[PDB]
Amino acid sequence: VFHKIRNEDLIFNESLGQGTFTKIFKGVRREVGDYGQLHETEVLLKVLDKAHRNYSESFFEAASMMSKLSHKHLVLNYGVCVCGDENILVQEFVKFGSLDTYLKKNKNCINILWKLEVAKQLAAAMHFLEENTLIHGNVCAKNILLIREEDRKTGNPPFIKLSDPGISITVLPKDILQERIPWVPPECIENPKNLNLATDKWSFGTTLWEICSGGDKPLSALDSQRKLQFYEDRHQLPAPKAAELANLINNCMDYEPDHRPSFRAIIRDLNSLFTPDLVPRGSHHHH
Ligand SMILES: Nc1nc(Nc2ccc3c(c2)CC[C@@H](N2CCCC2)CC3)nn1-c1cc2c(nn1)-c1ccccc1CCC2
Repeated sequence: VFHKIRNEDLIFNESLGQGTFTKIFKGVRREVGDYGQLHETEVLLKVLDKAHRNYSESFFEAASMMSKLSHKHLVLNYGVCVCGDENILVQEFVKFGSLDTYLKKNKNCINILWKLEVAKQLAAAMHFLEENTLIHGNVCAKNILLIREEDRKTGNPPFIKLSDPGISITVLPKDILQERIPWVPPECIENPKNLNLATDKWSFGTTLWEICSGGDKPLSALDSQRKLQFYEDRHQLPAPKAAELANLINNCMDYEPDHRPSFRAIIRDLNSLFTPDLVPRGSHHHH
């Protein structure tokens, strides 16, 4: 049972963007808070598109996953609005918005440690889900939200959260799934109901690619037919210049689901990259 928030206690402000079958708005919620004090809080209002109301059950059940879990890297739910004929979730408003937009705007000022920190934080969230045997199913840079920017005055890192997964791929049309290549793994295009924990390891690889590519969208130049063919031909994404991160991307985007690495191993690989290696590559041989 979601906490029910009266529409009279919600003010809908600017559009903040859109997801699959959804639109998001910035809102203000009026509530009685701790100590009976009336407060106003910024909120995210996520509205299921009128043209997609048949997915309402999957829309709410996906958000309920994050009501049952509490973790510092997971977006908070506040409740649902009794907004008449509208299916509307009231969630935490993350100040700096989605990571894909942020990476694109700030691609000049983001260094490798920033990227490693964000990737390690996402891997920490995903290890928590893995340990709970829960499948997200929609890991992408758009669904990663930036709580706080890096503070170069102190060395403090950025801080991210992962959003709820939205409507499950298990109910989505094939045409939608094809457009979601290469986030949706190859085995889930024809049979999305076969998704498993290995699904999220593939998508994590794609998301790490996004992080390393300044918010480019992989394979955006390929139409749906050519995206399908990319999987038929067993291609990998183009390597970022950071070779060790290219290796991790590709290890996660293994066409064999059972060979994709655990999130514990992913975290280990990321952690190792924080320590500089000043020995020239290939020094085991003398010329
Ligand atoms: N929680 C949650 N806060 C937020 N803040 C947010 C979103 C957009 C902006 C801002 C904040 C302000 C910053 C602005 N910049 C621009 C440059 C300077 C300032 C950018 C605008 N966005 N956001 C969320 C976002 C999504 C899903 N969920 N939440 C989502 C999850 C699953 C399925 C579908 C969706 C819907 C779309 C993605």
